[PDB]
Amino acid sequence: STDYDLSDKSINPLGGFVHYGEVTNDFVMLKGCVVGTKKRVLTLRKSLLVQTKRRALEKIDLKFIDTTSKFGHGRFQTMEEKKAFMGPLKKDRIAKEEGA
Amino acid sequence: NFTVDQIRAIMDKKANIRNMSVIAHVDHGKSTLTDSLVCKAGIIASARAGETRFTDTRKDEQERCITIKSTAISLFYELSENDLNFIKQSKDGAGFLINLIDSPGHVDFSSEVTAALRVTDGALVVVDCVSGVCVQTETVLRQAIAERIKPVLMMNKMDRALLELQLEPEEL
Amino acid sequence: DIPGLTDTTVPRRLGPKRASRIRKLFNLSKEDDVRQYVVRKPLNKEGKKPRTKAPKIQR
Amino acid sequence: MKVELCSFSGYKIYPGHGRRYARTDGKVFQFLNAKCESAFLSKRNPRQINWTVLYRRKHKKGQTRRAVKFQRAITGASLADIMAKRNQKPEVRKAQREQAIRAAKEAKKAKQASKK
Amino acid sequence: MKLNISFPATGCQKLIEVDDERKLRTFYEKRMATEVAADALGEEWKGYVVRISGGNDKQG
Amino acid sequence: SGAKFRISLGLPVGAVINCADNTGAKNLYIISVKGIKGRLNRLPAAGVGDMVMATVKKGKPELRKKVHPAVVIRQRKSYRRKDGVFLYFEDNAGVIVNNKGEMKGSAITGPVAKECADLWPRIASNAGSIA
RNA sequence: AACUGCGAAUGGCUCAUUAAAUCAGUUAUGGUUCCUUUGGUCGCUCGCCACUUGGAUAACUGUGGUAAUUCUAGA
RNA sequence: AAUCCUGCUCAGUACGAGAGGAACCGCAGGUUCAGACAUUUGGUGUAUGUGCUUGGCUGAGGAGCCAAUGGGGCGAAGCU
Ligand SMILES: [Mg+2]
Ligand SMILES: [Mg+2]
Ligand SMILES: [Mg+2]
Ligand SMILES: [Mg+2]
Ligand SMILES: [Mg+2]
Ligand SMILES: [Mg+2]
Ligand SMILES: [Mg+2]
Ligand SMILES: [Mg+2]
Ligand SMILES: [Mg+2]
Repeated sequence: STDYDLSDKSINPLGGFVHYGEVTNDFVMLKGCVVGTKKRVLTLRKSLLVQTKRRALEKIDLKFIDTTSKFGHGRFQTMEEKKAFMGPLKKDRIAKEEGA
Repeated sequence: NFTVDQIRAIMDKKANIRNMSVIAHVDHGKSTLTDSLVCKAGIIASARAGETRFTDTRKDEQERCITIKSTAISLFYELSENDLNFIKQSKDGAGFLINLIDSPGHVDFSSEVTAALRVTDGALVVVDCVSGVCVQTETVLRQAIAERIKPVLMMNKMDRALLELQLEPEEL
Repeated sequence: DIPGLTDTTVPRRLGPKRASRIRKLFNLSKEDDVRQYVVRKPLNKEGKKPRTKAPKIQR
Repeated sequence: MKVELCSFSGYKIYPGHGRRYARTDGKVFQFLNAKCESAFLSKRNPRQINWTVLYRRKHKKGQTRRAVKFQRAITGASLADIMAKRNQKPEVRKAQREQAIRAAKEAKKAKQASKK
Repeated sequence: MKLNISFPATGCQKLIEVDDERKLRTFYEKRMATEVAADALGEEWKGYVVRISGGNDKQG
Repeated sequence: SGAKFRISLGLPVGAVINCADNTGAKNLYIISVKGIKGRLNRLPAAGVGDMVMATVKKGKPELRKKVHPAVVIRQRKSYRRKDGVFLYFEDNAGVIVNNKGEMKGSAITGPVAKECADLWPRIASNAGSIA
């Protein structure tokens, strides 16, 4: 949830991280791509340089974080968004019919 | 900013016209000074801040920022009575008409300097206080005094002396 | 009630001009002083004499 | 959180998703994915494609005026006076028409007298 | 955003300028000739139901 | 000021792109790209907003057997617009300009990519629309 | 000022097109239409307002949008 | 194992009669190269995943199959 999204969602995509699982504990977001496959252990280290350029000293304020399904070309951020868009389905209808 | 009627009304006067031209060395502020005067005085001239005014009437003049062809402008303005008291010449009313002819300051356009000088009867010499008396200001002065013109001086770019040069008041 | 809007009702610009229109607007039954019952508009201006005139009833 | 686009197929397009195609005639379209884009380039109408927003709406899938009798004033009149006049007593009303009847009678008397 | 408001029974229709899209979402994504309540325009506007009659573009 | 960011190139040497001006040229045969320092065997390529050297193959005979500077205004290869928008056009297009950058024609048919328009203000002014 | 009725399909300009096409004479429309003008015809048909019906709509009062048009919206 | 260039500012400034016309700090980016990565865009695609479809074959339907991957559309993961 960013300071502008205000949406109840976790960092996990719709359908769980592919080949990893559900991310529950703390996490660190990093710009760009890092080495290794999924669920590969990485050693984060404090930098040995003195960071003085503008890119290093720049603040980062997110406005939106994408959480569509990475298991294909997902097009819905949250379950609630997807259920609101499609509406009632066949599986939902028969399950409601039986359960009453 | 008045109509052509009062233009003729003060044009018939001969004791308050002042034919003059501005003469200086290349890049001494002649265009800048004329533009500010067109802003302040002017028979119909307003105070537009769009860089160079009608004194550069060419597309290449505005592209290169070199004044090439001389342009004539006319200024109308009034002065208070206590201001008129200093004018010991033939004085007729508070209105005054100036026929300014902006002369290009390059050595090759010295002929255009002559054409302006024949028409005018006075000269406003513009001297950069940073660069002192230059070669072209020396030549155009020689030209005007040979043609019997009254020159009156104005040192320009005094801000340059006080900021870029950081001169103290004594040496200034 | 908002000020200026839900208050100081402006009267309708003109009164009815058709005979049945004034008859229904006043619930007249059958020829009840219909000639004088039209509204007589007074116009008033300062540099003249204020006067009043009634419209041309039709139908 | 840029502007939320929509594809031709009606779906929302979030930033960083899909592709946008600009035509020579100055028209710009957005496509959610290559399935939508190829369908557009092959010029298939979205109203014959089941899973599209336009088709659902067209096939109805997933699916009073006001009369007022305001009574106001009339300029040059009085608000209370007009309601009182339009609600006048029937005895006053019949008295008004009978005195109009005799008024026409005496005008007939004046008309005969003037004709004489 | 300017918003002309007109009362048929009283007239003297006025212009209300508003600078809050959050309170303007009551009319956003609606259609004209539909009746919606302007109670989100302040509690002074509570109990007030209006209908969209017209409107002008940014270009007029 | 702010320099233009990289875009996918798509138009190497030998690309024949439409000529969207009104100079009478029908197409531009790209022969080189300005500012390309190159590499062994690598074709110099150009995206939108790039100044190229081109010869018109179809068009008025007074322009045909000559080399002109040109600017690519539309490209068909899709490129990222630094905020995730992958834009591409229906066709490759370019106009004929001079070294200064003034456009030799007087009108442009079709849109102009925002990257080309912002680099070349005179091309932007003659552009009918910006995509 | 505005609705309504009529005019704006006349006149003026020019000769680009066009070679049985235009056009000139002749002739038919018993193979057609026709505001306007005139003359016929306008109680010829048996059928709870007629002492005369309804909703409006202008111009108009007021709120404006637009940089702009002989643009119009809202009540 | 990094490399080079361009744009802006300095600045139409210093210098120069003029024409012309820089530099250091700073900012924004690109070229060539290196090391990675697949969120996004593209490519592949025998998941022989799901439709479409030719010829034939299972009496017909349904469901399928064979034609050295029948052809073609869209395509998850993965690789790129
Ligand atoms: Mg994926
Ligand atoms: Mg009448
Ligand atoms: Mg080779
Ligand atoms: Mg007619
Ligand atoms: Mg078959
Ligand atoms: Mg079958
Ligand atoms: Mg077999
Ligand atoms: Mg075989
Ligand atoms: Mg494919």
